[PDB]
Amino acid sequence: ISYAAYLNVAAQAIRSTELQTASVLNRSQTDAFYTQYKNASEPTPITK
Amino acid sequence: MPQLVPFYFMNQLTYGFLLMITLLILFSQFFLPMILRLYVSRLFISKL
Amino acid sequence: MQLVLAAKYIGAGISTIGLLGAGIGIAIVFAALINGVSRNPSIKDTVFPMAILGFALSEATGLFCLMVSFLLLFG
Amino acid sequence: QLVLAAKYIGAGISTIGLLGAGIGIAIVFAALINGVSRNPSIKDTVFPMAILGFALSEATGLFCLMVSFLLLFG
Amino acid sequence: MQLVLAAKYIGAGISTIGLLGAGIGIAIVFAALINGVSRNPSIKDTVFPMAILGFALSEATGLFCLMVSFLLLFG
Amino acid sequence: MQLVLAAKYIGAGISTIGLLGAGIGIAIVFAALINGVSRNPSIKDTVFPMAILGFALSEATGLFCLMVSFLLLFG
Amino acid sequence: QLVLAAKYIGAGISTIGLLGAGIGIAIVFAALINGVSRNPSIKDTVFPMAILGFALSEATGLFCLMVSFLLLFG
Amino acid sequence: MQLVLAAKYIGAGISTIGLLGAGIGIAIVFAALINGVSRNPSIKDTVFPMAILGFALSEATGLFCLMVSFLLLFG
Amino acid sequence: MQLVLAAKYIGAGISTIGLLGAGIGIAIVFAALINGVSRNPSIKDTVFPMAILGFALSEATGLFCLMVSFLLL
Amino acid sequence: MQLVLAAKYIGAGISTIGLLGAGIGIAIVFAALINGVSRNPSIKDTVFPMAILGFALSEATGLFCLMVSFLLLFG
Amino acid sequence: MQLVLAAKYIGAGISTIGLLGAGIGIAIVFAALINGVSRNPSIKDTVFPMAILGFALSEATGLFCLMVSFLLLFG
Amino acid sequence: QLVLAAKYIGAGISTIGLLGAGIGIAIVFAALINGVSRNPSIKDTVFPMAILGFALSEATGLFCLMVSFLLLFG
Amino acid sequence: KLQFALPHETLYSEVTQVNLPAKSGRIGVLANHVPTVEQLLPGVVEVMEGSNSKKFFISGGFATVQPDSQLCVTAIEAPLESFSENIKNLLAEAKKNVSSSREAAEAAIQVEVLENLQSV
Amino acid sequence: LTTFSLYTIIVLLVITSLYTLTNNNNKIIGSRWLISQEAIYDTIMNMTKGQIGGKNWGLYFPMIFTLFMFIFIANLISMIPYSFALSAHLVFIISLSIVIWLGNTILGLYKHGWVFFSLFVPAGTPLPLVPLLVIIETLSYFARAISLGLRLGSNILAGHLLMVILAGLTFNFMLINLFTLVFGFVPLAMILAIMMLEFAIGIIQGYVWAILTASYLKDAVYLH
Amino acid sequence: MLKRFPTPILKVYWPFFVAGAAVYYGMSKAADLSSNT
Repeated sequence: ISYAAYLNVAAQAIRSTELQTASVLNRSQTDAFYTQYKNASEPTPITK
Repeated sequence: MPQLVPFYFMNQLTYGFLLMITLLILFSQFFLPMILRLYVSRLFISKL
Repeated sequence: MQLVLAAKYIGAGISTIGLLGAGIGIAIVFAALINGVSRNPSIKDTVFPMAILGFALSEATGLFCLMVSFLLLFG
Repeated sequence: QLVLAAKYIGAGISTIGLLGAGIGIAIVFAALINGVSRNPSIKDTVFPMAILGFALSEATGLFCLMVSFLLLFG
Repeated sequence: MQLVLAAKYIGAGISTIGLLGAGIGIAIVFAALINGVSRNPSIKDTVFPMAILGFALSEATGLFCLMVSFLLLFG
Repeated sequence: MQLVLAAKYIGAGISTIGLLGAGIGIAIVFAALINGVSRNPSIKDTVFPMAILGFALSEATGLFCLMVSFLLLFG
Repeated sequence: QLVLAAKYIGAGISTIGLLGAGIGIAIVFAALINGVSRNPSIKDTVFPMAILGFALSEATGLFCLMVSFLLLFG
Repeated sequence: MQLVLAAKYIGAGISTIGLLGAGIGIAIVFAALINGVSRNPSIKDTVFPMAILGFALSEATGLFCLMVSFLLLFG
Repeated sequence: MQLVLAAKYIGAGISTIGLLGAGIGIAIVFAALINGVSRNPSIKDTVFPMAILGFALSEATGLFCLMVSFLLL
Repeated sequence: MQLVLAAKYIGAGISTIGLLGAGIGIAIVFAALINGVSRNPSIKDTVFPMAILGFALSEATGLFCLMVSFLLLFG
Repeated sequence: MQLVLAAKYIGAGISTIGLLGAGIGIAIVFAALINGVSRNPSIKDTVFPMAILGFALSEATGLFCLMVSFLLLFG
Repeated sequence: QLVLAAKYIGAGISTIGLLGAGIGIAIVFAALINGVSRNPSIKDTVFPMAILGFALSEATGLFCLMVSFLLLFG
Repeated sequence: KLQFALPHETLYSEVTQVNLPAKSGRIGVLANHVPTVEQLLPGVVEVMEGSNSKKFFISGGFATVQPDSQLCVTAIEAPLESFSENIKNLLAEAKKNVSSSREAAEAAIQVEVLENLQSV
Repeated sequence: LTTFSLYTIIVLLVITSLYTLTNNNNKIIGSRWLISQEAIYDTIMNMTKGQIGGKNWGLYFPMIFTLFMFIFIANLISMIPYSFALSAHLVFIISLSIVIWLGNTILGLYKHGWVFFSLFVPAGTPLPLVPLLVIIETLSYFARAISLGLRLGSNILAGHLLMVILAGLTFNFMLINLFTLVFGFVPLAMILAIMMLEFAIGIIQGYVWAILTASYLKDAVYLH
Repeated sequence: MLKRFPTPILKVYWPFFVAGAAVYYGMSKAADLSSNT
């Protein structure tokens, strides 16, 4: 898997004893979608 | 250090194996559990 | 007769060369140990038995060689 | 006799072969330590393979030694 | 006769020297096996049979030498 | 002669020493193979023919040493 | 008969020289495999280079062998 | 007797050869030490005792060569 | 006669041992060439003259041994 | 006797071979120093004591060898 | 007489053995040259006299072996 | 005569000792080139170190050489 | 000196010795160490600026000694104490997750983090 | 009288005082000398708890402790420059190695039946070398018999003998040309370095014995 | 402190002791064989 995805997962796990502030938790927990497009035609907004 | 060829091998070896059996019993039943007693006594004060 | 005793002592000398190999071998194992510890300082406790095992086994070939030396020298 | 002398000498020369095993063994164990320090976790597979490599390295020296005993005693 | 017989035995001892290189050789293959397997974590299924071939070949040189040692020694 | 027939046996023994170089040699190509194969993965299709080639000439140098031993020994 | 003996012995000693070239040959090809596996694409330049080095390393051993033949044939 | 006394002096020289292996061995440990310490800096607290151990074991194999040398040389 | 002629042959045989180092030596230079060239790529055109020089010198030590063998013959 | 006096002079030569090992050894420590110091120029002040130690110890194996040579030469 | 002449011719051969180490030495300096220059593309102008220095010094040891061979050979 | 012969042979044996010193000099210099290529700039500290390393490597050879001269020349 | 930087925070933007776990094993950097680029593995990091030493649990990043001796450390997040019992409990659950399941790789990474936790 | 017997008596009396008159107060803080044998106790406790790894880990901790202490005390007493070497009777040390090897073979046979020899079958391999890998395992199993004893014997014997030959040589070096007896301290210092080394390799061997015959017991207690 | 804590050495250390007894007998014979000279 991609290096920055690897680090991301590690960072998210790392915000776990928990003590953490909301902003830490937010950088490690966000909801979104990615709507792919085409050369037009859009593969639907799938949760990122 | 300078040494020949004994023929007194069994004489020597008799005293040798005697020392091993003596120390084995002596350590095992007496002196080693006295160390285990020190550890355990220290730990019992630590718990209490 | 002189030839037999000469040959015995010569044969002893020749065998002694074999010891050199184990001496280098031990050093190589320690070089590896140093590198292993530096690359992961927590590997060490597991590695310590393996290192000693490799030392002993390396040394053993030399000690066999040494028995040939002692058979000639003392015998 | 010359033949008696010859077997004692020949035994000496053959003994040198053990040298190769002493170096060989160390190269296997060195690689074991390097692999295990690299992975932290390869060791379960690697430790058996390393013992095989060791046995074979030692064996070559032992062939030399067996020749030595065949000369020396024989 | 005595000289020839002596020369057989002496020649045999000398022949035994060649074996050491093959011994070290086998170790060099096995080192590479351990090392390779540490690089991939996963080459090993191809590489292990490949390694047995390498072992056999490095060992083989020793056997040719040993054969000659026996031809000199026993013969 | 006694000396000449002896000299064939001695000379043969000496020739067998040459084999050590092939023992190490063969291992080096195969070590490089395992290292290389573990490095690339997929190079192996090209590289396996290369490894056999490197084996072959390295071996051949050993075989030359063996053959001189045979020439002296057998005639 | 000492001279004839010496020709055969001397030939044997001459054989020792070949070992160095033998190791050398393997080293050039080891390098070939290393380079090719690292780069991939280096191979087309490097394969001619490899053959050149391979031959040159061998040639020293050939000289040693040649001296063996000079003694052997006399 | 002149032969046996001469054999003592020859045999001593042969035995002296074994020392070379230990000599290279010491260096291998120290070379590893220097490289390793340069990587980590502070690994040295653990590693320096290991280096002394490694030196001692390599050296010990060397001492076996030396005592055989003296057995032949001096008696 | 016999002893001297014999001795010449023995000394010659012994001389081959000096050559073995050159045999390995040439290989080390070429190994370096391949390794260097595979690492840089582009250095090769500059590096190749240096390599030829290094080869020649390694070989030369062996050549000295070889000519001494020829003298003894 | 010519043989005994000869034996001292031959045997001296044999002893001298061992010293070669130490020569390689010293260089090995120095090689590591240059590379190590290149990798971290500020490690040098700790490392330079270690380096001098490694030189001295490798050299010591050489001293014992050279002592045996001088004993045959000047005994 | 014959024996002294014999000793010189044989001895010339023995002296030739020394040269092998210098041969290998020269190669090692040049190998380092290729690797350094391939690393920098540009270190070469500084490094080229450094390399020459190492070469010359390595060569000089071999020269010593060679001149000892010549001293025995030519007289 | 035997004593004079023995001097010349013995001297030859000593010459073998030189090979190791030769290898040693090269090893220091190889490291010099590697180190120099690694930092570009280690050179001023390293230059006196390098001379020292050369000297010691050569020195083991010199001790061998002095023994050789003593046997050869007298 | 040292730049030690996170996206929303900076830990230590003349630092004397830093001990780092990198794709090269563990590396320690002391004053002048010749300039490197090494990707920092998820890490337990010690930074010493003078004799004072600070102990960090760091989610990895990238490490670069610059030629001007600016030790650019970039990492996503960290103190050691902040990471630190509930975390041990959670990782046990996460270990269970590895049995089923990018999510497969993720759970494997979580086990790597469990190893990193075990280091503490 | 038997010189060997007298020095075995000296060893016994030393050991009795070392665990009686070492902390005769019975402090819970522990007397300073007994702190050494606590740390030794823990590094061999936790070592043979690791190695042996069975329930009999602590059951074989006294044996491995008196295998440490035997070699530790007999490589201090044998190092005294006017004391008679037990180790110069090699036959006791080597005999002990063979006894332990046989008591391992019997333990292995007892613990793992007549399928103890499955220890010397290591892994599946192509069929023409399945028996081979039994041969060069069993050879190493009784190379294990003699290697362990001869290692220790060689270090101790060589140390005392090396020191004595060099001491006699430097004695007669001092007797000749008396100006070398002046500044005859440098060869004394060479012997001193060797004596320091002989203590080191003697303490190293008591631990090395006890790790190697822990590895042999690891195999014996649990197959492979 | 100094107190006997039983250890069942006759089933813990039984194979070691058996090996010791056998060697004791064997060294008697070895000593006898060597005392010929």
